[PDB]
This record gives sequence, structure tokens and C-alpha cells, in this order.
Amino acid sequence: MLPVLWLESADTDLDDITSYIARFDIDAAERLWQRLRGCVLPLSEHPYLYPPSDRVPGLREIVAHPNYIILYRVTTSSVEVVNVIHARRQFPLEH
Amino acid sequence: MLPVLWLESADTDLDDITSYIARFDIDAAERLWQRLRGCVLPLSEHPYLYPPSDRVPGLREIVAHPNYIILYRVTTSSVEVVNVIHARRQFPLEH
Amino acid sequence: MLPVLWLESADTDLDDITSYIARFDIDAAERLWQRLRGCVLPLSEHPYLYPPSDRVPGLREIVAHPNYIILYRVTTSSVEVVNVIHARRQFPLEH
Amino acid sequence: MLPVLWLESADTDLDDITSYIARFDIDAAERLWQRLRGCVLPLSEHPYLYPPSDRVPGLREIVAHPNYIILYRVTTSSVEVVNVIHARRQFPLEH
Amino acid sequence: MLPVLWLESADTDLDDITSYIARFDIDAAERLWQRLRGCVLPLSEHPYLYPPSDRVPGLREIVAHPNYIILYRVTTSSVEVVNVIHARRQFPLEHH
Amino acid sequence: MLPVLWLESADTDLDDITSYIARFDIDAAERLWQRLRGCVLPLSEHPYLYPPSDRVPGLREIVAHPNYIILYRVTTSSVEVVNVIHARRQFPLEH
Amino acid sequence: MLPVLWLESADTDLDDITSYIARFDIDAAERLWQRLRGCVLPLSEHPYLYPPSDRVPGLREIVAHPNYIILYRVTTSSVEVVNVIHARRQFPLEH
Amino acid sequence: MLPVLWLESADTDLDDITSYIARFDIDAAERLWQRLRGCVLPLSEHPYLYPPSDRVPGLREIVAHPNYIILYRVTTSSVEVVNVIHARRQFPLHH
Amino acid sequence: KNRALSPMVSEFETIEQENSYNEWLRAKVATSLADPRPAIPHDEVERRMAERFAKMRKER
Amino acid sequence: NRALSPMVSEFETIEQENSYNEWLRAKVATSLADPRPAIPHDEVERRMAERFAKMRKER
Amino acid sequence: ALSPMVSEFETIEQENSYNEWLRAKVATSLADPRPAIPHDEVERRMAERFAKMRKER
Amino acid sequence: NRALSPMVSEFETIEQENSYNEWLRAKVATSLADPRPAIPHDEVERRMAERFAKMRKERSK
Amino acid sequence: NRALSPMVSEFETIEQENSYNEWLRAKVATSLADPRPAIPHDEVERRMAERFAKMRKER
Amino acid sequence: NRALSPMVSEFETIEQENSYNEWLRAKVATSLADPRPAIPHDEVERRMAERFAKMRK
Amino acid sequence: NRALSPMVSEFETIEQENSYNEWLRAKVATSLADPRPAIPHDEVERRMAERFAKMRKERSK
Amino acid sequence: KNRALSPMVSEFETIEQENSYNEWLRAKVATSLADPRPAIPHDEVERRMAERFAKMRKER
Repeated sequence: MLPVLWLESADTDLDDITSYIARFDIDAAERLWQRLRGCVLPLSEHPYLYPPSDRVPGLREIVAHPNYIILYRVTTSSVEVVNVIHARRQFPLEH
Repeated sequence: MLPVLWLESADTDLDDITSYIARFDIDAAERLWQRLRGCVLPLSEHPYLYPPSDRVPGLREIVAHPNYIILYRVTTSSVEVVNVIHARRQFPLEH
Repeated sequence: MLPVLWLESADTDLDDITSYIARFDIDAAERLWQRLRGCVLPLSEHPYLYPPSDRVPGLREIVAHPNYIILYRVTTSSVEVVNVIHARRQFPLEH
Repeated sequence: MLPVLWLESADTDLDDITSYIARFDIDAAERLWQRLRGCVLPLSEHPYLYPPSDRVPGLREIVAHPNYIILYRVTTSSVEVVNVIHARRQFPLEH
Repeated sequence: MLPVLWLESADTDLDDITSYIARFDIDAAERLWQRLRGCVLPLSEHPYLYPPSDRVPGLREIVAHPNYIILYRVTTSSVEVVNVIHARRQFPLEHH
Repeated sequence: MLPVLWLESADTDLDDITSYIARFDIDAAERLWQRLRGCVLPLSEHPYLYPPSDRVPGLREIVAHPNYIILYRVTTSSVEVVNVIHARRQFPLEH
Repeated sequence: MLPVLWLESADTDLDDITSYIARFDIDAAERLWQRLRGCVLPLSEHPYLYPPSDRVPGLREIVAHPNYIILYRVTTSSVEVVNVIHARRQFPLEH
Repeated sequence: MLPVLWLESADTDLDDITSYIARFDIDAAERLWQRLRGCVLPLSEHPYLYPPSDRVPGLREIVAHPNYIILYRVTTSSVEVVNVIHARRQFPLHH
Repeated sequence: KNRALSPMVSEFETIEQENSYNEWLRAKVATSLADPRPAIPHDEVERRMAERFAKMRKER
Repeated sequence: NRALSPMVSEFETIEQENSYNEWLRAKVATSLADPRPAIPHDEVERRMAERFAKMRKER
Repeated sequence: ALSPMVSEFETIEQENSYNEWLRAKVATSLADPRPAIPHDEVERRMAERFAKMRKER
Repeated sequence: NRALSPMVSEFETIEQENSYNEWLRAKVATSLADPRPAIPHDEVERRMAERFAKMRKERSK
Repeated sequence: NRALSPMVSEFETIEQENSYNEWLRAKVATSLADPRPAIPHDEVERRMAERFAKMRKER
Repeated sequence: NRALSPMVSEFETIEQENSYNEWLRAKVATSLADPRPAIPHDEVERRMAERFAKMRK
Repeated sequence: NRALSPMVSEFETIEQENSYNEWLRAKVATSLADPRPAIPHDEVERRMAERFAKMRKERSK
Repeated sequence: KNRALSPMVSEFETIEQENSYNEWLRAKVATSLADPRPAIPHDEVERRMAERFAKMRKER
């Protein structure tokens, strides 16, 4: 079993995505977090489930939702969630 | 395990999608089939991995690509791919 | 992996419990079904998680909620949910 | 694998609960310790088995018995048992 | 994981052993079953935890107790308990 | 994982057992060391595999061979092999 | 589980190959049968283990030995060994 | 489930093999990497598909292609790919 | 002689309550195991639950 | 209907979303009603291979 | 007003009171400076306490 | 650049796809350069929990 | 034969050890020959549970 | 034509490979066209056991 | 003291079992109290492998 | 001494050649296990492979 960790950049992504969505619909933001959370925890037992990313070598992409992708990687000791991004737009940004 | 089967409707969906994409880029169509193929076969050992569908009770949805969704169901004897659709447009049709 | 099935009696139990709770709070009914659903689906990959039943030899008991217990058995071919009962009262009753 | 560790507050909870039960029935006390111990040790291989706590964010709850709940957390290095509490009464209390 | 199953011979051994120990001490019989059961159920997630037997090819030996050995084997679909025997004496074999 | 360590007294036991055996059958002394070595190595990844000791609370007993027992304990930082003893005789004695 | 069946042509291949080898080294013939047999028996629990064939669509290839390939396919109801062939020479050849 | 890891030697093997092939055909080399990768990741859920090698005790051989063999071993904590060699000639001879 | 049970030692209030319950439970299970209808896949239970809730919500 | 943010939904209006989901439900309902048997996955692979092979040969 | 089919608590004020007790109990528990003890030390203490209880009878 | 069918790409042009992919590579490179260690998943849940709670308090005031 | 050391063997002599091992293979042969299907672990649990109940009751 | 390197291909030329693959697709098509039932793996084992026994006589 | 059946106990009598278990806790209590540090498993492997090397070279004169 | 081997019987042409190859392999394995460097995760190999192909294609 590999434990699931998040990089702080991925938690920032998460903070920014749920914040922006909740300015329109807070229940949708909460629904999205529940999807993301549910995509990620089975990686603990099946870390190689998702395809290796062709745009970022060394990571894998979950298409969690038609608008959101989770980028993650499998280390010696853990599954690391690296970023959560919008699938079509360059969002979340800056910081 | 459970063996993986396609309903004939799903194979038609798959023909309609790849053939349409292949008007513009046949490599894109072949990449997409390779993606769908690789989402579906691990269902044979982890059929409950993807979330229940909120739109079609009794099925589950794989977001295989930001534009395509696979709908499948877990029966007593098999995993059945039911349909492959576009995630945002009403495409393809049904004959 | 063993597939998860419910005995018809267990689903009647489910129907009896959720309909009674919904007389008071549909939301609470859905929440409990969401909990029961979540206790049984990892049995597909870890059939012997919960302890052998003291009262019904051959079954195992999940205490899904301080008021509800799931009874299940691991057969040669499947995990079957056998009943869902109130933990302190004799409910759902007979039919 | 994560090692399983008890916070010291959690061990005095255990001391309080079994002490109290034992004034009425030692076997019942010892049967409960056997349940709690058997619920917790598989957390070293299935730390995310039990649902997040709604009441105590960051913790997870085991309903070990219709009357007892184990609260635990999954850290970077270990699984920690945080408290053991009666599920419906505010017991054991604060010494 | 692999599911855990017992051949009927293994369940018979288990019957012979516990009922015999129970002639003398029924708690000792019950404690031994609890040991044997707890040696076997981990095989579901770690079937190869024990090394192949030198004296019975195809099988693996668990020394559950200084007096009792579990023989099991890993198949395509399951972990199968094949026999439960005394480690030192030719026990049990019923005389039918 | 937890590193596996031997208490100095365990290595003395292991020394006393192998030298006594080998003044009969040195290849048997080696076969036994190979058994004990193989019993102990997986403890780094499955430290709770073997049952608690009934005669020494806080330790666990491996019945490595019908005549030999390994006593170990799992620690905040390590698995520690504590003693290796004959299972029916009081051997090795201290010195 | 899907049963493993052989098409009569596959058994003829296997007859032709083992008999040829047996004219030089019957123990090598037996070792080869033992190897092919070993590649094929887990197909009943992992039918999709080996990759889709590029040159024969609908089949899958096992490189059982540097000189021998097994062709098989997964049907609705079974796994069928279709042919056993030499990896480099056109052998066995028709009757 | 065990994580899949490569020894530095095996990645050097990979580097030289695909380098040499790419002198003649980059696409052939890329397809061979895709085959090798697909032979190795299913080792994560079934470390023991392949039988013990009889010429390299401790290792298991996958014949991934009629010209290439993967040597791997199963440890207490991981599947380790040890080397990737040519099946027939002594090839290949820092990362 | 019934005994009362402390709520920290039992989820039942008296041993009669507990014994009665376990006999009811054992009987409930025996009946379920004797039903000859086939077991249903989990995801059809999903379908049935989804529609039951839908039905319940179409009222007020 | 009113527009939804591209961060909140993959549809541009509630009306478009509802339309899609009733379309999807209809599609699935016919799929399941089809009397023909399900085909094994490797048969789908065989058909895909040939479908591509055709497309390519027609340049 | 909670049916015992609905909640292990009888009202929402008694639920919230339990949840606040719990939250404070956890806060206290997590703040303690003392190191966590390995599971098998807990087993050792548990064994000692039962042994002591059974003796004193 | 060249416009793309909404059924071939999730991007409208090849220019926008290349810009996105370079942006994403840059984002990942920043992420993996951050010195701070990773946090357990359940700490992410704890933070998510408290942020939603915060948003709901603010929304009710 | 001649007596083995209790620190070397669980058997008193070599002949005794070879007899046991031939007995053991005989047992394993019979078990694999039995045509009956293997039972799930949890049915062994229930047979044990009932065998202990009847033992205890008859006392 | 074209010669091929023994670390690129298990074949020596591009026709030998093409020839093999055509022969293979042919062999398979014949195999699938044979109208006899498949036999269970166990029968193949028994057949093989007998064929080896004959060979050792 | 009263005999035990060899299917029931690995000890011949109860006195012999108690004698053993008291010896065993005494042996343990000593091991835990020893001030010397624990050694990695690898060092035990090396020590052992060297202890056999010496043995067989010894049985060669 | 030497024996030729049928191409149906062996992937080597000669038993001297088979034995030479097998000693080479045992040697090769032995040095691999002796390297003190840590093992790398699969995904890092995937990263290394991607960058090497990308380099190769550019360099052309």
C-alpha cells in the first residue's frame, strides 16, 4: 500500500479552484472536491491505474471531470498529488 | 475477475467517434481509441473504481478524456461498456 | 477481487430502513445509504475486513453506524450482503 | 505500511472504558478490548478504510461497536489512534 | 488478493484435532483454532509469505504452534488449506 | 517500513543455538539459520503478522520451526528481535 | 474465471512442435510443454495480461520462449488458445 | 500490491538497447520500450506471474519479445527490475 | 431473572432484550438464506435506491 | 437560459445541460433495450484494427 | 426531534452538545506533548490491567 | 492558428494547445521545486473542511 | 535408526522422521484426490462454531 | 528489400517479416475456420501426457 | 505433577510448562534491560556468515 | 565437446554458446545487485525515457 500525499502546490490549486467555483455555486465546489478526493484515494492501492502523461514526463493524469485534471506521481514511498488544473484553460494561475 | 464486454451500441458509438475524428486527424482518432481501450480493461479487476452515474442510475462513468465519457455497468457475470459519448455535445447519435 | 452482490432480503431491508428514515428526513436517509454503500464496496478487495459474527456463525458483521449493522458472507465466488438490521431494535420487521 | 500508534489520551480512554465495564463484567470488558484491537491493527495496511469524520475534520471514525467509536488520524509516518469514546454518551470524561 | 478456502480434508483434520484436544481441555482446543484461523487469513493478502515445502512439493508449511503445521498451496484463483497435522506425530488420521 | 534489528541477546541465542547444532550437523545449523532469517525479514513490511505473546505481554512470537521460537517487539522506530529460544526446552541458558 | 480451451489446431501445433524437438531431445520437448502450459493456465484469471496482437487483430500473443509464441483470444465464455508457432521460422507448417 | 522499481543497471540496459536500435529506427525502439513497460507494470498486482529463473537463481524472466528478456525479482517491499538483456546475444555490455 | 445492563456494557437494556434480539436476528438470517431468488449485483441495488429516492422527492 | 461559468460546468447553460442529460438517458435506454448480444472486448479490438486499416489505405 | 431510526442522538441540541464535547476532547488529546506509544505497548498495559483486575477477585 | 474540431481536441487552436502545455510544464516545474515536504491526504481534508465551513459562515452573514 | 538431538530435529530418530514424511505425503495425496469442492473459509468458521457449541453444551 | 539488425527485429529482412506475418494471418484464418469444438485444457494435458509416454517406448 | 497430552501441550507436565514460562520471561526481562545497542539485521547476517566460515575452515585439519 | 542445436530446440546455435551466454548473464546480474545506488521508481524511468526519445528526435 502506498500512502497518499499532496504537494502544497496541489493544495493551493485545490483552494483556488474550490474558492472560484463557490463564488457561483458552493455546493458544486463541494461536489467537485468529493470527486477529486475519490479519484485520488484508490491510488493508494492501485498507483499505476492512470496513463502516464505525455505532456509532463514522469507524472500521470487523472481526468477527474470533463473540466479538471489531477497530475500525480508514484515515488519510492508514496503517491504524490502534484497539481490540480482546469482541463482546457490555463487556470488556476499566478500566485 | 469479471470479463469485459461491449454492447453493440457502444461499438457503434466508437465507430462513429473514431471515424469522425479521422476526417481531421486519423492519429488523434487512434490515440483516442488507445485511451478508451486502456480505461476499460482494468475494469475487469476493479469494476467499482469509477463513480456511480448521477444521470443514469445503475451505471458508472469514466471520464476518459476531457471530451469523452464511457458509460459501463457491472452485472453478475461481466463488465458491460454501454455507450461512449462526447462529454459536452450530444454526439454521437444512435441509428 | 470478489464481486459484491446483495440478497433480495438485504435490499428489502435497505428499502424498509430508508423509507422509515425518510418519514423524518430524506437527507438523513440518503446519508445512511451513502454510508452503507461505502462500507460494502471495499469488501470486493478485502473480503475478511470485518469480524466473524458471534450470533450468526458463518457471517461477518459491519457496524456501519452506531444504529445499523450489515451482515455479509464471503462465498467461493462473491461477497453477498445478507441483511441490514438496526443494531439495538428488531427492525426492519417481518413482512 | 504505516505503523499503528496510540496517543496517550487514547490509552487512558481505553483504561477508563474497560475499568468501568469491568465493575459489571470483566469478560465483556476483555471482549471489547479484543474488538478495538482488531479494528485498529489492519489500519496499518488500510489507513483510508474508514470515512472522514464530519465532526472532527482531519480524523477518521471507526464504529467498532454500536456503543464505541475509535477516532484516528493518518500522518506522514504513522496511523495514530486519538481517542476512544462512547458513541451516544459523553463518556469517558475529563479526569 | 486471493480468497481463502479449505479442502474438506483440512476441515476434517481440524475436526479431529479440536475434538481430541477437547477431551482434555476444551479451551485449549478453542485457543488452537483461533491460532490456526489467524495464521491462515493473512494468506489472502500475502499468499507467498511462507516458503515452499521441501518434503511436500507444491505446498507451503506454516508452523502455527510447536505441535501443529498447516499445509497450504497457492493456485490461480485461491489460497487452499490442504491439511492440518501434528508436527511430530502421525496425527490426525482417522481409521476409516 | 520499520528496520529490523537484533538485541545483542538475540544474537547470542542465535550463536549458542547454531554452535550446539553444528557439533552434530553443521548443514542443519545453517538450514535453521536460513529459516529464522527468512521468518524475520518480512517483519519490516508486516510487523504485526505473528500473534501477540501470551507469556510475555508486549512481544510477538514466531514459531519458526517446531522446536524454535523467535520473540520480537515492534517499536516506535524498529522491529527488534529479542530472543531466540527452544520451544520446549529451556535452551539457551544465560551466561 | 473463464475456462481455458484449446482449438484443435493449437493442439496439432503442440503435437507438431514437441514431436520435432523430441527427435533431438525429448527432455527439451517436455520442458517446453511445461513452459507453454505454465503461460496459459493463469489466463483463466488474467485473460487480458498479454498485449493485443499487431499482426493478427482480435488475438493476443504470449512470447512463451524466445523461439515460441502462443496466440490466444478471449471470447464471451472462455479463453481459447488458437495457435502455437515458432517466433522466427514459418513452423509448424500446414498438413 | 508492490511498487515497481528499476535498478540503475536496468535503466542503463534500457538506455543502450533503445539507443542502439534508434540508430536504425527510432520508432522500433519506441515500440520496444512500450512493450517492455507493459510487461512490467502488471507485476505490481501479480508479482509472481513468471516462474523462477533456472539459470539466475533468485530472479524471474519475462520473455517480453523474441529478442529481449526482462530479469526481475520480488522483494519484501517491491518488485525490482534487475536487467534487460537480448535473448540471444550478449548485449548490452551511468544512469 | 432478567438483569438490567449498563449502557456502557451493552447496546441492549436487559439480557432478555438481547437474547430476544439474537434469536430474531438468527431467524431473520435463516429466512434470507432460504429465499430462492438470485442475488443481485450491487449496482442494481444502486439503481433501485436512486429511483426510490427520486420517487420520495416527487412528493412535496 | 442563464450562462454558467466554464469553471463550474461543462455546459454553457442549465438548459443545455438538462437537454444533454435527457439525451444521454434516452441513448442508454435504447442501448440496453437492444436485443443483440454483447460482444467480447477483443472482438471490438479486431473491428477497430480493421476500421483503421481501411481509413489509412484510402489515404 | 430525532427518531432512533434516524440518529443515535435524540435531538439536535443534544447532538451538538456531544459534538462539542468530542471536538474539545480531541483538541486536548492532540495537544498533549507526550509521545505516541506503539500498539504493542498498549497491548502490554492492557494485559497488565486485566491481570490486576482478575487477581483482585 | 489552425482551428480544431471540438471533437478532435479540447482546445480550439493548436496555438492554444501549445500555450497550455507549456504553461502546464512550467506550473509542474514550480511545484516540484518547492522545498516544503508533502502533506498527508487527511490534512488536505482537514483544510478543505475548514474552508468550506468558513465560506458557509460568511455566506450566512 | 540412531537418536537425533532434540535441538536438531523434532523427530527422535531418522527412521521416525522418514516414516512421518511418507505418512505426510500419503495424507496430502489423499486430500488432493478427494473430489469434493473446497469450502470457503467462512463455512469452516461456521462448522467450528457449531462443533464448539455442541461440545460445550454436552457438558 | 532491406536487411534488418538482430536487435531491431527477430527477422532478417523486411520481406521475411512480411512473409511470416502473411503466413501467420493465413494460419490463424484456417484455425478459426476449422469447424470443430474447442477442447478443454485438461484434454490437451492428457493428450500430451500420452504422446510423451508413447515417445518413451 | 499431572501429565499433559502431547496433542494438548508441547510440555510434558504443568510444572514443566510453568517452569519454562517463568524462565522465558526472565530471559526476556534480561534482554530488554541490557544497555548495549541493537544491531542491524545485516550485522547479524555478517556475524553469522563469518561464524560459519570459521566452523568449516576449522573442520579442515 | 561442442554440439550444434536445432533452431527449434534452442535459441542458441551451440551449447558452448549457450553456456557462454549464461555465465555472461550471471556475471551481469551479480554486478547489478552489487551497485550501491538506490532503485528508482518506475515513473522516473518513464521520465528518463521520454527525455531520451525527445532528444533523439530533435538531434535528427
